[PDB]
Amino acid sequence: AGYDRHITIFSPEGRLYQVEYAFKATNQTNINSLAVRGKDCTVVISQKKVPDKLLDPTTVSYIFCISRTIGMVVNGPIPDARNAALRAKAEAAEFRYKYGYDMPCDVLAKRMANLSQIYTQRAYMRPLGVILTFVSVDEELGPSIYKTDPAGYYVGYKATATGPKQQEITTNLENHFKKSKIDHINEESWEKVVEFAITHMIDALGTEFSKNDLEVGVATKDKFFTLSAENIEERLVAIAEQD
Amino acid sequence: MDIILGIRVQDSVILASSKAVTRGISVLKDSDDKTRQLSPHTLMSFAGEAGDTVQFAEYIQANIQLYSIREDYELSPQAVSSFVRQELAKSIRSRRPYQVNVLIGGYDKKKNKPELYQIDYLGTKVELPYGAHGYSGFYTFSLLDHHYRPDMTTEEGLDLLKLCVQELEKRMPMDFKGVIVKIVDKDGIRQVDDFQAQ
Amino acid sequence: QFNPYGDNGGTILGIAGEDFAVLAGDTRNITDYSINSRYEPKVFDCGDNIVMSANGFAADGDALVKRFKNSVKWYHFDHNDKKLSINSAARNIQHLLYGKRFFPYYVHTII
Amino acid sequence: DRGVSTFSPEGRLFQVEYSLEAIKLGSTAIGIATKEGVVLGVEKRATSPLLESDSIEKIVEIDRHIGCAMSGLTADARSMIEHARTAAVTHNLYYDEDINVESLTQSVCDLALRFGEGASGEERLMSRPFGVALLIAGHDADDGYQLFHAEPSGTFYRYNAKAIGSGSEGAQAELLNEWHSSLTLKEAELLVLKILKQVMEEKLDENNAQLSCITKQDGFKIYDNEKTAELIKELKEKEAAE
Amino acid sequence: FRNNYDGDTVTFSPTGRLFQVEYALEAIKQGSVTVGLRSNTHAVLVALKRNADELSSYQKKIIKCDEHMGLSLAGLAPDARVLSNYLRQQCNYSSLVFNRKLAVERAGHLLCDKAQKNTQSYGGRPYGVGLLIIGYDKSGAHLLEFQPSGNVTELYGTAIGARSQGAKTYLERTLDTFIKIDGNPDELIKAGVEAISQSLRDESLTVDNLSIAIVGKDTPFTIYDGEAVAKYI
Amino acid sequence: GYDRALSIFSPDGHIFQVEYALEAVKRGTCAVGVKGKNCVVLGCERRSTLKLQDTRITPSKVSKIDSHVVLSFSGLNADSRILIEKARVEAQSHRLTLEDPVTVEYLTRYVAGVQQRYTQSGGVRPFGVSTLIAGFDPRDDEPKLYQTEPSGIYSSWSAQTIGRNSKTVREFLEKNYDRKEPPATVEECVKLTVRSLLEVVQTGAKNIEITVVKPDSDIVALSSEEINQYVTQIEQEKQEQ
Amino acid sequence: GSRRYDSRTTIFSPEGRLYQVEYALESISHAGTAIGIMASDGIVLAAERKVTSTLLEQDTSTEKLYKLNDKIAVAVAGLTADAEILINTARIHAQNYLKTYNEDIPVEILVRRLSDIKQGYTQHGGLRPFGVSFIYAGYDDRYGYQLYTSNPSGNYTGWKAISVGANTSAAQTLLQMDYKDDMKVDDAIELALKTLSKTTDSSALTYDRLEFATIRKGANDGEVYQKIFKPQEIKDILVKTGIT
Amino acid sequence: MTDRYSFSLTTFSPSGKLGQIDYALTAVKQGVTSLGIKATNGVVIATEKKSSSPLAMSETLSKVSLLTPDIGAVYSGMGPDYRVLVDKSRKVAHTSYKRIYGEYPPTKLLVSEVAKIMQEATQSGGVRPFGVSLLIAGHDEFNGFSLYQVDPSGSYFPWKATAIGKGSVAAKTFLEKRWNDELELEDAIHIALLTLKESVEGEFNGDTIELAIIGDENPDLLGYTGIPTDKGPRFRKLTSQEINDRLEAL
Amino acid sequence: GTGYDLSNSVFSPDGRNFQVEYAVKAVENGTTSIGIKCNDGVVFAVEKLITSKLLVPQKNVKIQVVDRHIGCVYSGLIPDGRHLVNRGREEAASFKKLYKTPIPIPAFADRLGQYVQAHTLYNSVRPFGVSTIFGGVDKNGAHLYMLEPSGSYWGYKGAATGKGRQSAKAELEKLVDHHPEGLSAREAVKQAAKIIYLAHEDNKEKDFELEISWCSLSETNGLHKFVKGDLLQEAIDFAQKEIN
Repeated sequence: AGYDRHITIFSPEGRLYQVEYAFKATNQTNINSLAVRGKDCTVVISQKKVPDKLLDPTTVSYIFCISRTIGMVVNGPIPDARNAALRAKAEAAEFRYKYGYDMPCDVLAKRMANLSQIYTQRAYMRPLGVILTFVSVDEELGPSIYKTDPAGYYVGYKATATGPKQQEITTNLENHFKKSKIDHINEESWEKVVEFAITHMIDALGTEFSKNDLEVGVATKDKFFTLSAENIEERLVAIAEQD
Repeated sequence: MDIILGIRVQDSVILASSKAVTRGISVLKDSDDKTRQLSPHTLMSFAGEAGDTVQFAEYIQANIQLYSIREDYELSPQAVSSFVRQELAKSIRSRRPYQVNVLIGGYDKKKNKPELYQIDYLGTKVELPYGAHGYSGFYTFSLLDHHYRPDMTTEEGLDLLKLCVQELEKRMPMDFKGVIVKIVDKDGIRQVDDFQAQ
Repeated sequence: QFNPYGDNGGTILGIAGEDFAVLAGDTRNITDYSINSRYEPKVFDCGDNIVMSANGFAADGDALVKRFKNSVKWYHFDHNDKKLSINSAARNIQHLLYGKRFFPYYVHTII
Repeated sequence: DRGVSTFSPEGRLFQVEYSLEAIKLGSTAIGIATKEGVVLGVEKRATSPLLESDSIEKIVEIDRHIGCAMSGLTADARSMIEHARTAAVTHNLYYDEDINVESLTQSVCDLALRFGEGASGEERLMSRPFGVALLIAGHDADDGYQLFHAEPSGTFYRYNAKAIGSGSEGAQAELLNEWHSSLTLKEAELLVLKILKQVMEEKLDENNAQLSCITKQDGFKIYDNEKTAELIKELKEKEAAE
Repeated sequence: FRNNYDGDTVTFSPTGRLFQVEYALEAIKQGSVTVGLRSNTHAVLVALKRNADELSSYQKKIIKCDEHMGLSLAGLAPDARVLSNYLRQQCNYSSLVFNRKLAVERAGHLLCDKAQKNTQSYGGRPYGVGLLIIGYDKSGAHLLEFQPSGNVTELYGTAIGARSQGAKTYLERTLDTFIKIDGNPDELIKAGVEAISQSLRDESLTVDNLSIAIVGKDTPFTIYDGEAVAKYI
Repeated sequence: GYDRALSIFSPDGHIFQVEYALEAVKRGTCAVGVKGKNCVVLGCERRSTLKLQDTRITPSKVSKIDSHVVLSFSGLNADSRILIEKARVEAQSHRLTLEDPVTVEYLTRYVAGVQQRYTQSGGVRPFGVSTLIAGFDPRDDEPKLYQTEPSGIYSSWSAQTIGRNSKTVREFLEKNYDRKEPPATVEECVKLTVRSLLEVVQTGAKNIEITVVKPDSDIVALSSEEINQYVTQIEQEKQEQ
Repeated sequence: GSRRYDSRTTIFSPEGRLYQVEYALESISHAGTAIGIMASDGIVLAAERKVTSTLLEQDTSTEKLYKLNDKIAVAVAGLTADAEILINTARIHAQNYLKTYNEDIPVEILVRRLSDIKQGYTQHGGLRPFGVSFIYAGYDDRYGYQLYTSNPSGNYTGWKAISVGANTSAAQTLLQMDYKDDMKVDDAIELALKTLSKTTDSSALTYDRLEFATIRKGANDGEVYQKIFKPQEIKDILVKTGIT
Repeated sequence: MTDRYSFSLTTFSPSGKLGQIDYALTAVKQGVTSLGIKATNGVVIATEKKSSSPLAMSETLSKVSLLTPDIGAVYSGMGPDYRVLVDKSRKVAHTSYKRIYGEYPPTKLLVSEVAKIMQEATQSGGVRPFGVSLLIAGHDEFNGFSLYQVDPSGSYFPWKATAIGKGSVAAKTFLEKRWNDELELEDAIHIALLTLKESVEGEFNGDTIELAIIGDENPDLLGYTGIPTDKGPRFRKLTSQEINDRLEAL
Repeated sequence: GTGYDLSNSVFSPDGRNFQVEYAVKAVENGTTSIGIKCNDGVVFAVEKLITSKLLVPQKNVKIQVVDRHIGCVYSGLIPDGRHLVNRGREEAASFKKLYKTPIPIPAFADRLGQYVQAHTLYNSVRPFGVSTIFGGVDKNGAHLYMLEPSGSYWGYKGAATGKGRQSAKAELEKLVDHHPEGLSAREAVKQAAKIIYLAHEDNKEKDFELEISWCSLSETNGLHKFVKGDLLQEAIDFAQKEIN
């Protein structure tokens, strides 16, 4: 009887508690992230928290370069995050080898969503306690954000956020898009899109950031890259000369 | 190649099978029974490669006997021959095929008609009024094409065989040491003991 | 093509006396018309008062002697240190050899 | 539930311990070791007079120089006997000699712990331990007449005398007093028959008990009912005499 | 508490304990006492063998692994058989492939690793035996202690089994003496026999009761039983 | 894949799954076997929970394993088919390799071995079946009767019964079967079988079937009337007293 | 590990019954009733559709009566999907037999084999049994018309008349009451319908809530015909027997 | 490692229920309403695109999926479960049919295959039933137009019209009142659009509604010309614009 | 309800895997061990409790080399630690065989990461009862790492685990502040010795033995080596002096 909460079998209410608690695990790191689309770029911002002084801050990341074109940011504990990363890299490599073109952002999302679906149905595999946000400038769909969860759900976004204060960031962004009446940030240079993303991150979280409180990934035509501390400092300086 | 002959008359099937077993330079036996009773009304004669011959026969025998006990029923000659055919057709494409040719003679108690099936090691089956394997048919098929009638009695079929054996004993190069003859009719399978000087 | 066999030449000799036995062999090892060694022992003490030689293809010879030595070691382990009688060694050797019936050790062995 | 190879807090294997309780419920078996041979006797214990007593086979031959008696779930002994016969015959094929009784026993005891739901070591494919104990008796040139007690724990002890089954504690105390290093085979036969009579729930006769021995000269033989009947006449008379 | 976490080896208790492993360790303390000790030229095993009845044999406690290595057991005998057999193989593989006698230290590492697997997987159980390994190799005399937890430890002397703490205290106290007992085998055994008796209670150690093993410089691993140990009583 | 140990020991030394397998036998319709001087007779009862059956094609309770050996059973019907099949296969295999049909004891040892195996293999439950196996060894004319149970224990019986109310019918048989003087005739052996069955069935024309096995593969199952004649003669032995 | 979550589908109760079988039978007892009647000149299969709606396409619908062979058909009581698994393997077994022997499979042989599959799920493998009971209606040249039944236990028996599914106790009483050995198919068709009409958990027996099959030696051939009745054909036969 | 769950997770309870199947059906009840209606010259399937955020792009998530050029599917219950079944359904349509008879399977047989996949998840070791009900609409030469419902048990039934999910009972009723055997395809689209309005709470337009038809052949949607016998898929998704054009005459 | 802590891969209602957290308790129950990164390498050190005079000193070595350039030390269940290094050694062999170059330290860290993470994915295995500090020199410098029973790892400037982790972690924090210009290999060896003497206070009941190893571009030529003889004594002395 009581074991319908230990494995991924249905509860009388038609629920899967293990999947629900997996969602709970995604907020364990207490970090928020958000993603936006430029005219021809895609930006991902994520909080960076280095409590321990003993750590080497350069190895403390939750963003991943999946391929030359695809970036992934993870909300959830680092071990499950790296597990998902390794797999997605192996999948992106394999796809290229077998089909002769680069795996699209949405397709890799779907693939990872399907893998998570399996853990949802088979009892020996636990769900991973992670939400995965995939970003790129797809050669067909343009700037792309695709996000998967421990239920095996996935969908494309105009913009998105994930983490403890997800709802605050979401509404903030929604409010900008009702006003602008368009589905992206009308900006030619990724630098200004990064700046927009940080700005709205600040407004919704009510917090100021130094160069070491964030982590930025940018995806362009044919590259995905991460910004350095100094790259971010340059961004933070520019937003200040405006307020 | 052993002489394996079969003829189907009015009310029975008769099988004649050579008694010699020869290995290289020596005739080792002159009393070999190249035959297995598959069921009370079905008989199988066989010729071919040295070991495969009895191994395959005894294996088919085992299978039919098992079926008889499970179902408390005797399979028709047609059903038995199809089973045998499929077994040989499996064999031909396996790692080491059974190199065995068979004649199946049975009396179908349901229809009250005798039946003779010729099947080679490839699993080629045909139903015939008379049949042979190997070189035998090269001498006998023309005798039988001539003297055979569908309404012949058992006694008539035996005289026709005697003729076939005489032709084989005149024109064939190997001494096959006479034949054992068996009759399959409504009453079962019996062995003609008097063929050495009939 | 690859030929897994060679011939290291080499001759051995066993004579049984009333209360003793000898196993002798030459010490020459060869390949075609060359000498590989003028002193490569080919008769070995195997323990339990048993001497053995497997003459022919040296690589096969060495494996067999090696494998029978290890058989004596385990006989002791598995049967409370019992002495392996000569007749029991003989029978054991049969099985070692016959285990390679379809890829034989190319040796003539005397114990 | 709980794994079939689980330790108790006292450091014993549950399933093995419970297996011993099954042994306790079995028919009695006794062995005596002498310098003239080793006797093995058992209690047939038919569950009904309609059962044909001589079809109860609780003393079996393993090889000419080795026999054994069983107690507990006797159905479990069949594949143990089978392994035992194979081990002995195989040894003779490989070595042109008789297997040592100790070696044969160790081989049987090797089977014992090969149970589990997939234990990380080798392949133990057997769902539970055996529910039968074994008295293995025989002779070899090195170590003479021998008696072993082989348990489903995989351990085996050598005994001068030993009793297993329902009447074992009683029979063992009796064996403790009666055994000495100078019994004769005839004394040993009478002694087994006597002690069986004490612990048996029927009146011992040639039908409901069976004797057997192993001697270097004649090997292992099961005594037919006539011979045992006479030994019982003989024991009844030697006891009535005092 | 304890009731809920001792079901299998694959389960941690809330304090970080593995109860099945602890229970396996219990099987050892229920086992008869054995002692190991070494100088710089020899290593010795002394074992007290235990009977079932006055009619029974005293069950063997010392197993040879190679000409230069062997061990004494306390706990489940069959598990000693499994592990010593694995050790026989590893010693053997070393001789065949490399023409190298296997280092006692390395034998220790292999035993540790084999035992460890059985403490991390479902369906399996820990070993229920402690082992004292002695050997002479290219770095001299050695004594190791094996625990089914997978902990292997090199020592000058030690004891495991029922009332083992007696002999272990004696050995700790006698340390500076026996470690020098070089070139003299009989005295090393004497120091072992005097160690094991510090754990006696039920009974003296008799002829068919004592078991002694010795390995060293020019002495292959050999077992002494009966009349052969009589001169040490 | 599935290898859960289902037959395991409990603290009092019992294997409960084997023990409960016996309870399924106690629930099966009664079966009895008696041996004569020159025959063996097998009798089985038919249940009457549902009656509208076709008797022609309903699998009957006594099975031929070879032409000289027969098997009957109490317990789960489905479980018994598997044992019947394996026994039939072994019979043919034995003839094929040994060039001799099975002895009754050999066949019994085989079936019992199979049952034992299902008491100590992961992923399987024991057979809910106990068997009576009877017939004559090749070329022997000494009758043979054996019994097997879920544990894999087997033994031979002068007479034996299994299934529901076997306690009752065993009592009858224990004080009606004289080992000194087996029913020397086929007829009086069939009579003793029907008598022992009537202590339990309570009025059985269509509820009793009988099979007679004599040496050299002589096996025949009786009809209702041939049985009904035995029912008539037995009831009149009481009434004339 | 896994053991914790193992229901243990193939064990005996302390009383020697098989839990999952008993509970499977319990499931079947809620399925639309199916009835088979055997005559001298053929067999009748009648089954009640469990639950209906105006929008159920009965034209294309099949849920109780399946063709296995040309000579053998079944009626299903229980889980439809579980039954389809078994149906498909039964169809293959028939073709395997025909290929091997060049003769159509005797009815019992096919029934025994399906019962054996069922039996396996009862003794090994740790899986739930199929929640299905079959009525088999067939013809062969050994025994003629035959009627069999099999349930989750993997036991099978032959019948003159029988019902599976819901209300079998009530239905068996009625069949036993009106059945006679010298029955003709046409009478048997009537009996099958009458019985269902008195046992339905629904108001009145309409055509759109039935499936009907006959196996007859139709006297115009001197070969055996399987007829799976169309909706209009059930509608007609319903009128003639006086149920309109 | 190794999947050691080789036992069933769906078993019979003493009442004869299969719990996990019931529970799967309960999950299906929670799902957004979807429906199918059969016309004389077509079938229509429809559902609501319940957007989980207005930042999400609803178009990127298709609830209505092509299975073959003449067969489409829609669902209610767990979206991720559906998505994998659609993958296996497309594949099985090939491996078990197109690769054997060189043509796409008829609706009843593709349905039969899906039903098999779901039944297996009801019995196989170490899994839970699928938490979806499918509605599969299609055409084939010999059967014409046909609508099927597949449930977590693997049972399927042909419908003239039906609905599953949240407002199934209510919508099933409304279909009974409006369905006849003479409906044209447009008549059915209209009736579908009416039925779906009662189910949605918020916005009701061509961006929220996903609706597809199985109708006439679409030579314009083939991609090539030259084989006269290929005249074009019968499956067609209606565009956002196509929906709204009909909602005005509502 | 409860029972969430009885099985390995199971999420508690607060998104935690309790079985892993219980493993962490086994780690905290262990001896203390540390890692210090320096200007061109890494230094490893561990406490070795003298259970008895009978332990042969300098013999029961606990620090392990992987390949030729990687050091690994751990706290907790020692057998579990060994198991992890065995896998680490295979993982390095496999990388070198295919790519020729010896495995980069980050790359090595993830191999261990994924393997440890794998043992938190199923209920058929138990998580690792160790925290492992490891690192070495590669193409682009020195790297230090600590890996938790959950599979969590990060790069560290200094690292500590076991009974005296707090003391050690405190001392480590001091050096990072006072030496922003980057400790040397020589100094780190001394400092390491001190840190272990100062974490021994939280275990001061049983004497102990010190064990140091290091991997330094200038001092060891990038190869992992143990600190022995003269340089070991000097470091004990440096520590023993500042305990007073």
